[PDB]
Amino acid sequence: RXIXARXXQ
Amino acid sequence: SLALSLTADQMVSALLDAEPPILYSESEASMMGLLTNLADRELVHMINWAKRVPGFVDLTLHDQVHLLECAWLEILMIGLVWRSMEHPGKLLFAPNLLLDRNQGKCVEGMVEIFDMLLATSSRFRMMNLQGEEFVCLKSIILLNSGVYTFLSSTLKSLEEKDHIHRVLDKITDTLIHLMAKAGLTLQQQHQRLAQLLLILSHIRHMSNKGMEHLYSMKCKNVVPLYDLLLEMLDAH
Ligand SMILES: C[C@]12CC[C@@H]3c4ccc(O)cc4CC[C@H]3[C@@H]1CC[C@@H]2O
Repeated sequence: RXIXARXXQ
Repeated sequence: SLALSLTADQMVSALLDAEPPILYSESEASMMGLLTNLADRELVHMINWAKRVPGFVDLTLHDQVHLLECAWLEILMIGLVWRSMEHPGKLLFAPNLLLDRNQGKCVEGMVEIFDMLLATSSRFRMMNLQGEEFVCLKSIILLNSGVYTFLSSTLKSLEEKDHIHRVLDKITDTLIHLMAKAGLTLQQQHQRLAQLLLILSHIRHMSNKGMEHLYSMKCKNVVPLYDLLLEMLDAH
């Protein structure tokens, strides 16, 4: 459920 | 909506400003260990470049993510191949890493992918792609890969779907505007637009073999555990 999700935001 | 007013100049500028920086790099395990590490590392400036692509943040946190999981390998190679373009016979993965055809055969089934990568660089070269053209293509690719694998059941992802086409259409004008600059007939112009756009599809094909290959090397536990890269895999 994320890094992709946190960097993109 | 901001994405749709900017012009072929106004546009080709932001696609330029967003450009990621040339990332330097650092047995079959090791070879793959190597491109994985660059691949993982590029895979962050890719995200960052995606956001500053007009129309993207306009997209949805969920659609943003899905375009990226769809297109990530495609953008790596469109970029790979472009970097590789003035290096006939070679894939300029980084500056400090100029891999060659035969170096692709340090990995199982890898050479062939390389072989595809290289031919597009050839194409792009002999066709003489320009950065502006490329930034264009790259965004197109980001926008069109995951476009027709959405969850088109929510009328909010049916806004989203037709948005992308509008953008995508704008982008193609941009390209057009661009090609008109060179001074080609309107034949040669859209003779071009068809030129690039096809290649993309060979890039989808390449991304696809590539995505299978990556997944297999995962299986053999021959790729490091680059958390981000790995999670790019685990959405296919
Ligand atoms: C995905 C692979 C590792 C990452 C490689 C890479 C790594 C960095 C980059 O800028 C482009 C590419 C395209 C080819 C990719 C490879 C094709 C098969 C392999 O799995």
